[PDB]
Amino acid sequence: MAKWVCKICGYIYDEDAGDPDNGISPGTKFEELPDDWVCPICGAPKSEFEKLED
Ligand SMILES: [Fe+3]
Repeated sequence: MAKWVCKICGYIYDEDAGDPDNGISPGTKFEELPDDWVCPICGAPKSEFEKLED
């Protein structure tokens, strides 16, 4: 699945991994993350992520 980078801190949201410690099971697409999910490292909103693809 896809990877998305936090443009602030460099954390990668990997859809295959999810973010279980913050309520997100593996295989959750970025677009399916709750509106108030934030970068687990720096707190940036979803607006500050970019999909890693061309
Ligand atoms: Fe971040």
